[PDB]
Amino acid sequence: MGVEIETISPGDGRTFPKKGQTCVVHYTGMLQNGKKFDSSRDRNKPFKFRIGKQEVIKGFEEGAAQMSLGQRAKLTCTPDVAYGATGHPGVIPPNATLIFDVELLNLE
Amino acid sequence: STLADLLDSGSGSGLPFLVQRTVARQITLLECVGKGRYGEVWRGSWQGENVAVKIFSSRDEKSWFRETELYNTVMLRHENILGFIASDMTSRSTQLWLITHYHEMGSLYDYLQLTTLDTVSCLRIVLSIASGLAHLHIEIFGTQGKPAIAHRDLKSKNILVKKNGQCCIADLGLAVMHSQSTNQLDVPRVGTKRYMAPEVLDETIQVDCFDSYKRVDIWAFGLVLWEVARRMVSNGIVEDYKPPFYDVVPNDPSFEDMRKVVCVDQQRPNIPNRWFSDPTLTSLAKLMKECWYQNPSARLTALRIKKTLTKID
Repeated sequence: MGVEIETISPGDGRTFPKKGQTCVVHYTGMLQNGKKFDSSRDRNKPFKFRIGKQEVIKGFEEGAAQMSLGQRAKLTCTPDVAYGATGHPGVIPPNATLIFDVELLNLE
Repeated sequence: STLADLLDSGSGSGLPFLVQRTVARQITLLECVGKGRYGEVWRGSWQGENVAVKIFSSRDEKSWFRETELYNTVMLRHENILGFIASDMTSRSTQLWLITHYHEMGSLYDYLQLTTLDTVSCLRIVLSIASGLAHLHIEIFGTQGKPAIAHRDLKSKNILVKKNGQCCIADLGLAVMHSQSTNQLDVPRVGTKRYMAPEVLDETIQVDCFDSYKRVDIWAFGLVLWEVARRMVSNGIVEDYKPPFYDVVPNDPSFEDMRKVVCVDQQRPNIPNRWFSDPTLTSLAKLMKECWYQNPSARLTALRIKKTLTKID
């Protein structure tokens, strides 16, 4: 599925994101070489996206949907569930696998 | 709540990178306000506020790429450079979106067509364009800095009129960047033909010399200056809107058309006699002429034009 999840610290092991819920996360995104490209932590502002509304790359949502409330985890996303062959100009190169350190802060 | 809040820490000009997708998918397209070979520009809405969405034709994928890259790698916020919000790819074949501040007055080209200008507005327009172009052209070092940028397709259609009476420069898809991380310039005759400097038309430009590209922009800016000054009233008199070289080339001119006018015949737009009875238009005519020297090295810098326009005002 191009999304591998490596737990860093557990969540409540009970509350997982459901359709239509707003996921509230902190994330730090890096390329495979470790270079950081985006970080909600650096801006001190949590990122929010609605489950099932396609408001984030497929890999990120798929990984988050497997996390329970309060969990923190490393999501590795292959290009086919991220930005593909084009990438995102000036940020993500072609065929990039991306690593996100994600914390699921809340579900609203 | 508002897009301004979301914009109010890191790098690039617009929304945080992952947030660009989120906002782009939350946008509703309302009406097409522009259509061309570039693709389309639409008015759209995000949570009840207007934004502009440029949807690129597949012929222009490379401009989307370059413009997106520039805005995402350079901090390019400035009153007179079109404000970038986000870029997104969306399968709808994949569509390429560039999302920006919406300006309901449209382009300077359209505005000049059925409006004439008082002195205040003429000066505000041309000063604002100069301010934007100087900001593009100048390299700023340090953590709050930017590389120098040359636009390469400056014209009245690629400038938008803002409600406060200033303009902003848009359409950075052909632009080139110059920094200290100086490899070769990443790029010959790419722009709009009617606005091409002699050295573009005869291909004498040294393609690895950034300065040379700035001087090409200055030629085109002189032409924009002329377009605008024609529409300023003096002593009850004004000229109709015309594009540069309207009297000697056809619509959609060829390279050969332009080369013959600009290089071989050394022609320049004519200054109407009525301008010499007005101190502002007299100063603008002088300024124009100093953007149109055949020798690029003699042309004024954007910053010099800005400072001069600041003293006429």
